[PDB]
Amino acid sequence: RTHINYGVKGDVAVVRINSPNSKVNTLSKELHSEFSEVMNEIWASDQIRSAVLISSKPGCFIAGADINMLAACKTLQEVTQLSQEAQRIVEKLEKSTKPIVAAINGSCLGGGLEVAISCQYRIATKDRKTVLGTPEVLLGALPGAGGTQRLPKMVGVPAALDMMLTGRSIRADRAKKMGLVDQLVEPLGPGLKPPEERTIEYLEEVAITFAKGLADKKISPKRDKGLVEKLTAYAMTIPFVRQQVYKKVEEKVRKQTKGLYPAPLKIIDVVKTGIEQGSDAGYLCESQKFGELVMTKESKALMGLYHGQVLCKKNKFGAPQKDVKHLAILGAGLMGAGIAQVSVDKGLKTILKDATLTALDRGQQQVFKGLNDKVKKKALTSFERDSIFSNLTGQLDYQGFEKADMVIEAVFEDLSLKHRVLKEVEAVIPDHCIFASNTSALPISEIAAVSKRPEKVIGMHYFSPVDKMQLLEIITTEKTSKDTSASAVAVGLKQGKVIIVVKDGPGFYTTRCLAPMMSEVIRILQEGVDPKKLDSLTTSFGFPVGAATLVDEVGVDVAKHVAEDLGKVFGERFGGGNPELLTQMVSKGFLGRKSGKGFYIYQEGVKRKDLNSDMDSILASLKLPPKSEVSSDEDIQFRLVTRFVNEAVMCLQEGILATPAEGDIGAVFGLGFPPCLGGPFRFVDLYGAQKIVDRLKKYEAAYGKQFTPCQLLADHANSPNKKFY
Amino acid sequence: LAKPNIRNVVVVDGVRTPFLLSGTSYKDLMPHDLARAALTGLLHRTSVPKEVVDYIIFGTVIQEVKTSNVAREAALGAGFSDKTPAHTVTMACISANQAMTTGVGLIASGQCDVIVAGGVELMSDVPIRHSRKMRKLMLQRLSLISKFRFNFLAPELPAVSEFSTSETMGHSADRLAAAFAVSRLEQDEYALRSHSLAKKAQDEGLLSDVVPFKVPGKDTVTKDNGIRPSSLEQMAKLKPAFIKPYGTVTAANSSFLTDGASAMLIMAEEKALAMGYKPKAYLRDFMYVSQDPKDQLLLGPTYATPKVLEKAGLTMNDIDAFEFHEAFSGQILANFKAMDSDWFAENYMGRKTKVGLPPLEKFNNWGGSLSLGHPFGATGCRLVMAAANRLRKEGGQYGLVAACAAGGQGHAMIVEAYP
Amino acid sequence: TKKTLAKPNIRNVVVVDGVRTPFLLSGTSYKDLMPHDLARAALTGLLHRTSVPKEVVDYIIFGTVIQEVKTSNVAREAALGAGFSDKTPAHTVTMACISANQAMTTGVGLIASGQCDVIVAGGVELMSDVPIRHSRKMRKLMLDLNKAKSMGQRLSLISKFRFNFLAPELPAVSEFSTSETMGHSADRLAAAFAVSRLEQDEYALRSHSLAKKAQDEGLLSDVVPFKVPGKDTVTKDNGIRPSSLEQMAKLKPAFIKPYGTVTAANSSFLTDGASAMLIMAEEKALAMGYKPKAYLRDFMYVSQDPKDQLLLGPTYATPKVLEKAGLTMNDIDAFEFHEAFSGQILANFKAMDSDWFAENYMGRKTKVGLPPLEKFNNWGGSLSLGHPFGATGCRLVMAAANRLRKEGGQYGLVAACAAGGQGHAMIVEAYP
Repeated sequence: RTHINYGVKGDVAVVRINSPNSKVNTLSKELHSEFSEVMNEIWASDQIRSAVLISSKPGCFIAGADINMLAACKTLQEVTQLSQEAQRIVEKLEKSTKPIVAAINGSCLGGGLEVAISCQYRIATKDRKTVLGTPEVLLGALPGAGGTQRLPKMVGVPAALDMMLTGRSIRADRAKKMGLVDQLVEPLGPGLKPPEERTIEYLEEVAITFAKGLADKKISPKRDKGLVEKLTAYAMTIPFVRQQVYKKVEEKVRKQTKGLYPAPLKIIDVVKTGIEQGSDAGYLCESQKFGELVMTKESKALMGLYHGQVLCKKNKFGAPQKDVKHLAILGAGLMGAGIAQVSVDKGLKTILKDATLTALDRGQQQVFKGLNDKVKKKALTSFERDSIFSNLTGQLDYQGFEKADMVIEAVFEDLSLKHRVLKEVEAVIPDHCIFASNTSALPISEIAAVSKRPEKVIGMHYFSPVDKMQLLEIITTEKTSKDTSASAVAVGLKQGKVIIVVKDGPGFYTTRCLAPMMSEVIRILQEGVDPKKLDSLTTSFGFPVGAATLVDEVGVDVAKHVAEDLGKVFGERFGGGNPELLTQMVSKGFLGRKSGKGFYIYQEGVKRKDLNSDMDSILASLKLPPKSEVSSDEDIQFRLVTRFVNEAVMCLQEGILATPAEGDIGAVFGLGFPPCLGGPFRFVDLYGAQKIVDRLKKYEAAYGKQFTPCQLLADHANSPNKKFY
Repeated sequence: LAKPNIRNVVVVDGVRTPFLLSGTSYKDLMPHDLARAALTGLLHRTSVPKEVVDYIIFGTVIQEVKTSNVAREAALGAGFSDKTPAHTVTMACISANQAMTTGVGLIASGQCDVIVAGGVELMSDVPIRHSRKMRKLMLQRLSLISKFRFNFLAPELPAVSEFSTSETMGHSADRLAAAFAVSRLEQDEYALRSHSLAKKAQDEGLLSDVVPFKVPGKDTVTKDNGIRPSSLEQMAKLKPAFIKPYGTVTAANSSFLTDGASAMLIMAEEKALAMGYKPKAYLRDFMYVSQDPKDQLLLGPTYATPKVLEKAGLTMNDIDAFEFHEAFSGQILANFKAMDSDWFAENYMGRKTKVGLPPLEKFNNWGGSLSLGHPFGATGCRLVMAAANRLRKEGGQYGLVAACAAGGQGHAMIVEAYP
Repeated sequence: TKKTLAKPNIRNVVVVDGVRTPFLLSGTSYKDLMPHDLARAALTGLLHRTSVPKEVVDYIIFGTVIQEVKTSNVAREAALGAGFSDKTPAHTVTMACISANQAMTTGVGLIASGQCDVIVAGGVELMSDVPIRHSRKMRKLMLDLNKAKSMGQRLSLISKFRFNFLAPELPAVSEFSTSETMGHSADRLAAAFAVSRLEQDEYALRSHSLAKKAQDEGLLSDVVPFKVPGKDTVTKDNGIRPSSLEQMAKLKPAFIKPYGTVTAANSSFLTDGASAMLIMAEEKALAMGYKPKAYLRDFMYVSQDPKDQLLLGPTYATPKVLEKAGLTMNDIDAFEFHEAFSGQILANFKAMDSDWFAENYMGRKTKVGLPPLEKFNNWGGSLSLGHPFGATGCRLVMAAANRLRKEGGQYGLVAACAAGGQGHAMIVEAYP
């Protein structure tokens, strides 16, 4: 038994989950076996009246194995099959003649939760790493081991749905009061053995005392829900009330999903069709509709985005020589404070610098508020916050720069400026100090020109808002050093970002691929189509943001700044609409933030329910007419997508994108590429490496523009080829 | 021995008010009222002249806002001079210690010859409105100054109990104990020792430090209240008090809320003898330390004991008398474990081998805080005072007093008997 | 010219560098802060400017008078937030206006003792609010301790026969535990030494003007700016508000009405503030590679009779220390005193300059000696900057050694009157 161990004490068995690698205990087929065996022993053995099961591996409790999900994936019901065989095991546990206490140490997600959810008594540690959740959804699937049946029964219909729809992890304490966990235990300080280890021991020791007691049938001291929970829970007994809940939820999912994702909808069913019909009807609906999903195109796509994310959270270049211990951000703007906060709270002693004291405050405020909000959300102590905020030493002049290990520029998009700063800074920072530039348009070469040491100059293109976003596009020039990169990557990862590395370009992978769309957008808006229709046309195609309201938000002017700066560097294929109407906005006085159809009520930038009253007048002035085979609503969509997908695959071709996975991760996490599609490189593999070109040639010759497939795109088309696999 | 060119400092005599269970009989008193009593008990017993007292300094944690400088206001009421300046010092459980240290420092410094240290603590809190009392800090447009507040106000309550870094004092005990695998049975056990070993010492009358005290309300008090030993079968029949329901720490194996005060006359040897006194001990070496409050706040002694023991140049063996602070049964029994682990010593303490488990037979022989009581910043004296007191009536030369404190801190001192 | 030196076998102790938060008018912009929050700021301003390593700091100690019951040991809780080590222990000290002083002394005492080499002293005070209930809070708690299953409701019927002659109770502080206002003593300590109204409004105006000057010149180096979460950010003090002498006299009396000499304008004011200082032994300061700003020379604490002479600290203190060190009013070329009230100093002067008083009360040969009113509080004082109890003690010594450098000189005398009927004086020797 390389996974599940054994051992006994008194009339209480003590199972011990620990995978061979030990890194994280996942539910393997062979593990399932060992376990299924160990139970039968303690089950039948008259020597044992009760039992416990805890994780020896410190990292976590259980995670659920993706090992054999798409691997042993043969038929639609070779998966469905699996689900059942799992349901069967846990049902044995649930309906056990001997009490079984689940001692949950660390991570307990998906499968793992669906087990402790079957056991008699759940006991979990009050740790941050101790999370419970059903992220099955996130991979386009759903809980395939009773989760759809036991959670509703255990934690009410609402929370049980939320938990299985959002896939949100639940904090230990939250999980306790929520009714998911029966009992809680705080982790221990140092002792004879290290904390983790001694803690685990304690947890076991406790789980046992409970186990023993449960066997003796001594558990009549339950808790009280109160008056609110007693009512709401009762109200949930009434069938026509539950209907109104399944409806209000389905509606909310439907509309926030745009309806492109299947799992979230099929989960609402399996829960209903199990608590409205028999559990037997449920479990076997879950089982079937599980595999039914695993085969869905979306799920396939999201599993790919999941995996890419695993890699993109690991250091491509391994550890650097010097671990950045002293950081310095340049520009207490938005993306400065944003960046600062993401660094300070991690423990990195950072230095925020700006010109005027006024602008040094705004930044200092954000990074404060940011922490302070994290306190209210119950994620940070008031003390932790205040303390963390001390690590943030803000200033106007470079005082401590003498000791900077890394430096990050976050000033305007002006190369003249970017140079002035690089010069100044490089004149006061040590030799080993890296310099990174948070830019989108300007290349890291034309900036690293003035560099006294361009080996130490590397691009770090963060994404806004840096407070919440997690994509980080690390640019690399040829002169750029390997270790200089291996540090920049290690910093972004500490900042807790998902990292994609690209070779320097004129408009790097992200901004570049974005451009052609923003042109085609202008063109469409100038073709008679309007915001509402375009926003709706893209959002409903899977886009997180409406193509037009994307712009009206991003920068009506910062549109031109890059549309033309990057249109001059290419202009060939990027030639879409007339950037005059784009100018006619700025010069005639139009902006995202006020005037342009994406405004908000009173001095609080409040509500929406409004567009623009005039951009109609100026739009009407200069606007071409539609086409025949390209004016279609479905065409208007692929017009955009294809152009993007092309420049994307082209960036792989040109060697800018190291991998297709990265290409995808960045595209979805950063550009807002519809994830159901799975990324532009997945979208090729699934939608059709050919069908995508035929669709592209139809928006090329038919639209008299050189918006034509590149080599590597058309390369995959002329054969049965796929990038990812 | 003791150091040469640095002048020697001794404790002439010390004292303390009986240590009563909070809300018992000091209920209707103010903290400075006890301090006054302690200072009078000292000033009476020690017969010091009111004139020669050069400086007074008292410790205390919870402040009576009316008597900010508790020492200075108790000093005047007691009798000590107008000249005799004083200041109040606050350092959690070991505030009474800092009093003596801060005082001793001024002696060896040369800044003065005679000082009175001590401390006081009254547990019967004072909870406020953190802003009921702010639209309250505004003391025909005047009437409507308050509509401006009555716009929607909801005051309620205050704070005080946990810890400014989050966590109950005793809650840490229950998981500091489990951290070092200290069993419930092991705790109820020691608890019972100190309750019995105190009651014994009380009956024998070894508790000399305690001066009686006439309260205006009650009859008068001589004895302590925490003397209540039970059967071990009883202490185990009890429920947990900080981590429920699988807790190891109970009410019976924990200390309790206590009202009390303590005074002490410390002065330089050359003066003590010239004054015609018969000093009770030397105030030898000492050391203040600090921990990480979050996960190891009650491990003061374990970090403290060595630093001072080596700085003076002795060992667990040179010491024949241990008076430690008894915050919780599981606090000590666990501190022991840590002192007795080479692992812990190597890993955290950053040293060669373990500190050395003090002989559980030379340890708190006339009971401790768990049985007598723990008035924050008034217990620091009762220890050193009942250390030099043991060295005389039991015999010995070197006593080690140490104490764990909130704030994630700790203090240890070496007491050398006197011939 | 003047007997100059320091002691031999006793190790020498210096101030590497000091700091303080801007001293603001209470209720102004530190309104929505806690005292330890300012302390944190002062400590951070020190830790940053001084660039000390968080490791070597052996002991921290802060002064303060009004307690935030949540942060009993103010120092220890601000110390953790600031950044200083877990190891670095700390304790809070309280001694009225001179609580910030006792913070340095208590600290210096541990250095010469040998107990440690490097210590951070300082203090903090937030004039906010600390009122409380008595009965409502006694009847408050006995509604806690649990009975049978619920049956402690009779414990409330005795209760509702309690509030009958008076509703509930609710006090606070302002006077003095021996009865009398701080500033009410000033108005009759002044009259006791015949210090006229005109004379007071006069000095008052000097400190406000001489501070505003020093501010504009930027001599107030001790002040590190501070970013408050609410407000924009603060660099300057608030008490800088000089007026015409014809205006300060148009004003009414504030403590003894209507024949009072003491007014609002010739008195200090409620002030929020915090101060930190890095003090360490010379051998270390130099070995650390620092350039010390001054020596912490001799010092002395004294006490009075609060009833009739509580604000005469300096008069009794100045000599004891000045002679213990072995100098005189002449050897001294820099005086930084605490400015509690205009009439407080002007009257302390009078007492120091009287042979009679010296003979009668001080019990000495001849007068103490009126310190040259020209070498006195040259960069303004408490009356113009502010007096945060137990955070003002540092700003003085710090703005003393600071004057000895930028103005030139060797020996500075800092002394301060305190509530509790106490006082403190210290000798600051400049550094080469």
